[PDB]
Amino acid sequence: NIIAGMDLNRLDRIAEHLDRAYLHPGKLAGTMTLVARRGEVVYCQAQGLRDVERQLPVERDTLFRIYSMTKPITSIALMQLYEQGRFLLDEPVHKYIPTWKNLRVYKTGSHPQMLTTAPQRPMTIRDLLTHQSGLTYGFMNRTNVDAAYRSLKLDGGPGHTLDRLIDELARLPLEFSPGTAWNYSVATDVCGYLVQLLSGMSLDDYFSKHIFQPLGMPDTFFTVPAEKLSRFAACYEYQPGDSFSLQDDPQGSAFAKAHGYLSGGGGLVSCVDDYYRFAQALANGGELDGARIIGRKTLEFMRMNHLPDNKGLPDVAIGSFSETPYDGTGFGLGFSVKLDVAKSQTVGSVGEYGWGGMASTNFFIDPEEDLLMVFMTQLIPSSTYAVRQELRAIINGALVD
Amino acid sequence: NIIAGMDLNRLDRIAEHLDRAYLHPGKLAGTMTLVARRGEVVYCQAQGLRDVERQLPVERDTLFRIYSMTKPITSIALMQLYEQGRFLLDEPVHKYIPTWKNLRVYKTGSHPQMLTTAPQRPMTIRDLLTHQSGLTYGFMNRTNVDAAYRSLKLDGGPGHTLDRLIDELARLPLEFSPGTAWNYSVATDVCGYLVQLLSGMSLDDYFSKHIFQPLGMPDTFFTVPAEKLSRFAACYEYQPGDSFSLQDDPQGSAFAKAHGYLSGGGGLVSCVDDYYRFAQALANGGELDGARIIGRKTLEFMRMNHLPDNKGLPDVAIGSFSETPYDGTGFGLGFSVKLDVAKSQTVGSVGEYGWGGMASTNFFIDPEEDLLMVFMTQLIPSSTYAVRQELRAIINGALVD
Amino acid sequence: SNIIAGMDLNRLDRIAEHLDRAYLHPGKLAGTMTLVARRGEVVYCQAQGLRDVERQLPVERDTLFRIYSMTKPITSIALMQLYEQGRFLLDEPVHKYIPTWKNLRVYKTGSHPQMLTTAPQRPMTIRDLLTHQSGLTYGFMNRTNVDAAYRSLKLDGGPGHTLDRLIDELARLPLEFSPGTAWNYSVATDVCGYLVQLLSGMSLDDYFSKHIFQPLGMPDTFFTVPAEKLSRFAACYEYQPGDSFSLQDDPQGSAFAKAHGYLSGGGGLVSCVDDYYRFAQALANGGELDGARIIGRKTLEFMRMNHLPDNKGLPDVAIGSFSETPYDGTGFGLGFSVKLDVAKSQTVGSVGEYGWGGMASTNFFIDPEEDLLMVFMTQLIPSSTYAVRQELRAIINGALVD
Amino acid sequence: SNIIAGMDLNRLDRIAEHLDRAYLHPGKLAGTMTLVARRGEVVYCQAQGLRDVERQLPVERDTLFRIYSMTKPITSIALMQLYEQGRFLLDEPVHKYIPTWKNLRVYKTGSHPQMLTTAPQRPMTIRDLLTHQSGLTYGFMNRTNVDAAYRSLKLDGGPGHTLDRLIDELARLPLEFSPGTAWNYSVATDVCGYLVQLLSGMSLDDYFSKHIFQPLGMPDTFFTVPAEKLSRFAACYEYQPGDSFSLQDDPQGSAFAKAHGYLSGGGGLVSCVDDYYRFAQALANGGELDGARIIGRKTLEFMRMNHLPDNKGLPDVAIGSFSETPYDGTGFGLGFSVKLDVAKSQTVGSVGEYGWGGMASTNFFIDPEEDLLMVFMTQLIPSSTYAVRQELRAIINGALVD
Amino acid sequence: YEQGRFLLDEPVHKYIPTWKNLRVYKTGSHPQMLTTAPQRPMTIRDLLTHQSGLTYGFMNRTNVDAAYRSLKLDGGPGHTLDRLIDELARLPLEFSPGTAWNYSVAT
Ligand SMILES: *[PH](O)(CCCCCC)OC
Ligand SMILES: *[PH](O)(CCCCCC)OC
Ligand SMILES: *[PH](O)(CCCCCC)OC
Ligand SMILES: *[PH](O)(CCCCCC)OC
Repeated sequence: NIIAGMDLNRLDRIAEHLDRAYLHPGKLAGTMTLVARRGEVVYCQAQGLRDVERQLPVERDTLFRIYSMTKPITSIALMQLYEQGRFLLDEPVHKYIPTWKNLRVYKTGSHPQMLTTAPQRPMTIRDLLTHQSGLTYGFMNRTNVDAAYRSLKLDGGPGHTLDRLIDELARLPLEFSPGTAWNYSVATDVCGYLVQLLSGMSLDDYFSKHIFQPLGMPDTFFTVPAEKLSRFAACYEYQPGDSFSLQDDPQGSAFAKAHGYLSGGGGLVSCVDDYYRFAQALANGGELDGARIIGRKTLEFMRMNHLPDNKGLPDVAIGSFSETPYDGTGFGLGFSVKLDVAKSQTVGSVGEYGWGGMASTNFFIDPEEDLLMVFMTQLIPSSTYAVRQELRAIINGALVD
Repeated sequence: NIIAGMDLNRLDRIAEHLDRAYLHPGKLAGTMTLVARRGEVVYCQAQGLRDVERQLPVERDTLFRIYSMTKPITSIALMQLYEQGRFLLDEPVHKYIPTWKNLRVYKTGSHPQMLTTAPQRPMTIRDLLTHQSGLTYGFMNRTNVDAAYRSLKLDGGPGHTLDRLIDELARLPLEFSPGTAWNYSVATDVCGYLVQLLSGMSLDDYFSKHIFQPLGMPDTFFTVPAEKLSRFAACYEYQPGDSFSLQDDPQGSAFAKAHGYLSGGGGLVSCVDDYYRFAQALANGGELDGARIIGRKTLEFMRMNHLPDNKGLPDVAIGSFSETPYDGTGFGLGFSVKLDVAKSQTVGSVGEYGWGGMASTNFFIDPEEDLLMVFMTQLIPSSTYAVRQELRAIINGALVD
Repeated sequence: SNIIAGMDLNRLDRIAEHLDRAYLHPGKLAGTMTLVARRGEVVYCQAQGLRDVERQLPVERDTLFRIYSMTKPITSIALMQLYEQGRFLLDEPVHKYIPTWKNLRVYKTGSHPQMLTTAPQRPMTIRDLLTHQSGLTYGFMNRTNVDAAYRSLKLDGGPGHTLDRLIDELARLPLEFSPGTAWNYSVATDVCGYLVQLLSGMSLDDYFSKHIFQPLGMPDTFFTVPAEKLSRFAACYEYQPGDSFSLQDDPQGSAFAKAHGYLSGGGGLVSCVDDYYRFAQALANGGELDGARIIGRKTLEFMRMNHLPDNKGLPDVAIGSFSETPYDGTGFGLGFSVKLDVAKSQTVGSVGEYGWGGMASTNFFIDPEEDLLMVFMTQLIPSSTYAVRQELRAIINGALVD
Repeated sequence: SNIIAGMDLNRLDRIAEHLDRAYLHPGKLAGTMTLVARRGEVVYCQAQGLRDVERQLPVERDTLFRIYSMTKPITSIALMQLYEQGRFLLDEPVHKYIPTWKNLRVYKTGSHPQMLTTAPQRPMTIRDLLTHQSGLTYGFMNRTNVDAAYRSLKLDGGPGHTLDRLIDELARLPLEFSPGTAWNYSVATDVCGYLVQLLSGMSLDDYFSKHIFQPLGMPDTFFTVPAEKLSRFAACYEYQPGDSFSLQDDPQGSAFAKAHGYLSGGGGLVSCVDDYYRFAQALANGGELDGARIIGRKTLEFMRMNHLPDNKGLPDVAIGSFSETPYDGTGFGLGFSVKLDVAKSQTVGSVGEYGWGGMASTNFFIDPEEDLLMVFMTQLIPSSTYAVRQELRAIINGALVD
Repeated sequence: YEQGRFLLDEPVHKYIPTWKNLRVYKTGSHPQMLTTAPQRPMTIRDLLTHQSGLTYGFMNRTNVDAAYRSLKLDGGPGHTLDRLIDELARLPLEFSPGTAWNYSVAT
């Protein structure tokens, strides 16, 4: 039983695996898994519960916090403006954010008496899109700089806005001279701020007009509307013993409020069908059902390794993206990119691109096989289980042409 | 006379060569040689005797000790379970064999007072499939560690079982920190033990159900059944003067008994037609006559060079696989892989994969030319003559398109 | 929507929107002429703003522009036509054809005219001339005592300057470095023009006319603007602080209107978008347009290769301003730049993209992977001022919808 | 417009114009025979000037030429025919077939016959012979005490010389270096010829005739010119100062007209453009011409690969004159040079272009990317004198018009 | 040296002008030896330390010492210092002065 060169009986191992290894033993609440090849959806399965407390099951239309899977959407948004001539990647950020002209590199000291050295060159927009800015994230919990992000709540918090992020970051140091290393950052939240600066629109309006309406994604937003809140999943966090506990109730969630923070880095709620339509648009070279969000050639450029000398993340990453899963994987303008299949120790193709969210949401596009996967669950953090590698083994196992 | 772009008159040089250089001068007892291209068998020749003492000739259906040619079959078996999500290659072995958690690297001393250092990282399943474990073989005869394997008879002997191997190896050191070198090992025997752990079946039953029955291989087994023992060849060993002497009588062979040792590394008896069906299945991307043993993509992954930085065996091998014949040849998940044709000093194609047995059995698959060869003889050891390189010269010489 | 040769014409309209919003309305450029072609079809052609601000005259399709250093690919084609006839080899020493140059030496120290020199490791070759690895320089570089000597002798141009004077003066000057060991943009292409003359027996304007302009149907390309075409000749502007510009060359009163006796293979030509399009399209086709062949397919493929050592980019070998970030991942062949690494260049495009530019902000490229090309004309010195040629690449590559 | 197989025949006429203007009229060469083929079709064939100046005899299509070192590809094919029959392996030691060579040692110091030696890291292999990494040399190298010993023993050729004498004398001489660690052009191909004899049971002239010349229809290729064909045999000339030449070998009373006992796999053959064309075309086709097969398609593909370590060019490994600029970006396989990097070579052509030359300025190449080939015949020693083979490449590649 | 008559870093060709254009051996047999330019001229310090690039006939290693032997520059019938200096002016050096050491007629 074969569609688009995929054995559907082999794809049934996905549901068998998620039941046996995660759902029955109580490691995940529930899952939504979609696989497509050559434009055809060949697998779509909801399993377990979206809300354990209320015994509500996962459905095709269940809404999920996709978190950092927001970043590819923000990256597409900014590259739409690149295609209109609005900026160049090698332009300094301080051309658009002049208060950032004299950013300096951390040397020593605690906030707010941090001493700094001059950088070799100013931060560029390419540095923002590739996380080579020298910016960081509060949750990194490694350096005095991310300690300053936490005391100023730059990851989010009451009264946080993009305007406050840009203003606070102007008076903070960088982990390193821009371009000389890689560190996962609020840089994509800054990219969102640049979409606003250049388009004249707030980020929710830019996304709606130039991405969600054209692709037919009616269930993707920064704020879950009151009338759709019944469909919104609960979020769970890891507990010792391979268990989980309630982390966010859908009723009385900050995702249900219009607080003033539009996070290009982690803000969006979506569903498997909406993210599938985004992913399929990219797999097609930027077009779905006569709507174009990006040029074929612009997207090809975003999918290239933009790290120096075709290095992988572990050759440049100062932190946790140094670890064995990211071996043979580079980074472009908002996507990871597989460079070396054997080195990654995971079956796949050179050029496989995608990203993930910290609640264990994942997607990839294999341009060699014209194959893609969207996986939705709500378990923080994504570092907990290697479910996204097991799914790659089963899905690549189902190719039979 | 040309079939599948091969001149059959040029292929007749095989039989002329094996007669002139080996059979008439009494260097080999007998040979069975098969060549196929694009799904079509273009050469099949039995020559000389399977049993010199009893004057019995080699026939198409003659049974041969294929030894280390068992390893690709064991590798396919374990990768079938990879495709079901049952493990990941970068997982530690001690996750499945917990007694192995505190394995350490040899420093100095004789068994049983060997001193050890901490390894930089624990052994992984990828390390087992690629012989980068730090495990070894008794017959290596190079180090105090392989001396301990010999005094404990871990290569085989009276009362030996997979359960005993895993138990003894838990109290022995490694030649080196896992991943940091290559050394041919009992690792594939351990892979067989993991097929058992994960499937719930003994290895002979897993092979029968998931490989031999589907491919139509009724003459491949760990134990030769009583009613087929008439077809079983004698095994010969090298003697000075380019001669040979009886090493194993087929009547009263340990291969005719069900002793308790199922060797994923060296145990199987087979015939040219059965191994042809396995080889042709691989050449086709894992399918023969509607039966699938492995996914096309999973097999493509096993055929890649899994050595660090695309190095050849001589750049990482601590032992005999360091020598000139293995120049320009890497190693994947149970197969050698040609990297550089000129450097190997042997005609062929980049990507040529296969392996050999210590009784001078050999097979290869050239994925560039869709060409393959199965060669059967019984002369220990395989290091004696370069017959497998002469056959490559003749076979590649017969391509006429 | 409206698609020609796999290009969305609505997406290509962003070119005109961009040049208006970013350059013309704010008064950074006087006027622009932009042409884009793919698979032999012109898919974009737009004049905007003024060719002469003082006289309120608009840019038209037929407006004539100082293309300057975009002369160099034409001179390079001319010399490679003679390579195809067996007249020289690239690894031959220049002094075989210019014997007075046999004892050229490398700058060590001193001011003109008491410059001390060292022996070069090897003599200058013709390949060194075509790739700017000669060790020659330009007066306008303003970096070294050697380019100071070029300026005091007016070797970039000036009253009574001829190719014969350049070759004679260069014989008594030192090189910035031992030939082949570095890259420095130079009068080398002016010397290439002198070699076209030596080998063909013709003056450069006659060689270009007979062997390139007549065959390709380029009637509006010349070293001297004829009296009867001077109405069509654009003014040249130079940058002023505040992202402004001032008159640099009045068309009526221009040295480009006189036959002053310097035929510059490096910077001399005046042309128009249609003439340079026909040259560019000929190259994109492998050296042929409408049955006329200016170069062999294979000879051109050879000119488009990276001729720098060890497949290095300009910043790994360039001693000067071509060291800077825009030329990262870009090499150099026989008269063209060549893109090596798209990500490294930080600009969308294809490996193999070739072309060059003029110091008045004229630019052209040919993408052989996409069979795409662009000719961009404006008159604003210097071209280092604005990154307009990168913005145009972003918009044009953005319009591909295959 | 004459176009055959994507080649402009008007552009190919530049060959004859060039050889007249640059070589024949000025008296640098006596005469030339030039053939060019593409996709199986001969597109150029021109005799020019004289085969014998003293007797005023012109060059004809059927003129016989000393092809010298262009013998080596034929000897290489002969030995690889036996590789295909399983008779040897490339990584086997030579001393397995020539046991007297087991204790060969590397030159340290001293003059013949009191040369001191060191142990080699490994014994010489057959791959070392086919790639000139043996450590053997040639008398005419005139660089080392070892080639001085070759000259005093006349191992390049001389009265009473035979292959049997070469193998016997070489057993008592040292190597320039430990086998595999460098490249030096050598008598190694003469030794390959000796191995064709050892393995086949036939003398080399009989092996060539039966297994190469008869099958391909090459009736005018031999070690000895038969009496009835001596009228067709060209004179050989050597360079004289002033770009002139002098008689080096009279065809009447030539050693090439005698059956002396020396069958040179390295330099012995006389042939003609048509015979060498048939050999070249057989190789361009993958080892087959008009139903006759001399070598397997795959075996030939293996001979055309770079067999130097780490994909190095000749200048990265060559101890001698093949270190110089013309061999930049060129490697070496089993009897052929192989182009690696077109730009680096400074000569138009394709990656994979293979061929070789003779010391009397005979040359051939096969471009497998363009399915193009050339055979060029003249008699002017030495081939290092003029760059005619690079000029011909420029004109021939210039004639591609698809 | 102590009387101020020369300095060690002075070129030899200051005192032996025929030696100004000495060149380094590349290839060939005497008397048709091809040569390359040296990086710097031979100095008196090079003579006193055997870093000249000169050699001795008896070395029996190179084509250059073969030329010394056929010209009997180590000694023999009619040999004088005047003949050594005259013959050495027309011979190549084993290497560019200063870049190696080779025991020689330098003394
Ligand atoms: P992403 O899911 C991080 C985005 C949101 C973090 C703010 C608390 O990382 C993979
Ligand atoms: P294989 O044939 C080794 C098989 C196990 C032998 C144990 C004595 O090695 C190439
Ligand atoms: P080109 O436009 C240099 C032309 C010569 C100018 C001499 C005054 O440089 C990019
Ligand atoms: P070949 O033509 C060398 C032939 C041997 C010459 C014997 C003196 O070298 C390119």
